[PDB]
Order: sequence, then C-alpha cells, then structure tokens
Amino acid sequence: GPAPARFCVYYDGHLPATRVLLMYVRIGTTATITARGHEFEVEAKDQNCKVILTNGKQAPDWLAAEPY
Amino acid sequence: GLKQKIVIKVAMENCRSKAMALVASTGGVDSVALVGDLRDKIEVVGYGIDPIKLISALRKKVGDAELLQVSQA
Repeated sequence: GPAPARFCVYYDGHLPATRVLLMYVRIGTTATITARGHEFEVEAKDQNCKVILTNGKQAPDWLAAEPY
Repeated sequence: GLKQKIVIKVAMENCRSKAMALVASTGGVDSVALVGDLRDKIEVVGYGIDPIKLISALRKKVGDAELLQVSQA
C-alpha cells in the first residue's frame, strides 16, 4: 500500500476545475501562505490535511488542502 | 544546517502542477509556493536542498528553468 502522504497541498477553492494551487507544505512543518492579498500561517499536521492556522483560529472557508 | 530559500523561474504555459510536484518531491524541501504576477516562479524553502540537481530535473522534465535567487535566509 502507498507510503503516508508527506505534504499537504493548499488551494484557493474546493472545485478541481476552478481552484487555484497555492503551496505544498511538508507534514510536520509550518509555512506562510499568501492568498487574496493576505498571509495565513498554517501547520500541516497530518495526512488528513485539515487547514489549520498556527494561532488556533478558524481559517477562511475558501482555503482547502489535501494530502500529496 | 542552514535554512534555504530558492526561487526558480520556470516556463510552464498541468505544467504548473507538474513543476510544483517535482519540486515537492525533491530532497530537503519543506515548502513550495507559486509566486509572481504570472505565477511563473517557484519559491522553495528547506534544508540541504541541491539547486543544481533541482534545475536539471526541471529542465529535463518540465521546460526551461533558471535560478533567480539562492539565499541561506
């Protein structure tokens, strides 16, 4: 079976045909995303690739992630 | 050892997604972002990344790529 995903891949949007690719972030690290003229510091926690702000607050609805 | 930042301009006019996944799969990479107005540049952050091998793989598999920046920032 496949190895565990090593990255979370962040998008602006939920639909494959329209979403915009933003960043790959290594699972176990934090990174700053730039999107719609703002900065979002995320933690890629695990292979579920929940969008998680490092400050514990709720991220915008349009910010999505999935494992790679 | 030292945290790197590397920016590469890549000709990718599918091609962006391919380029980005190749970079993510490179040794030492912690993050990969598309940057620039035209979203034609890749910013790579991490540790012990080999930029020479990275540029030749991009040129090999994706298209013309050139180093814009390398900084141990």
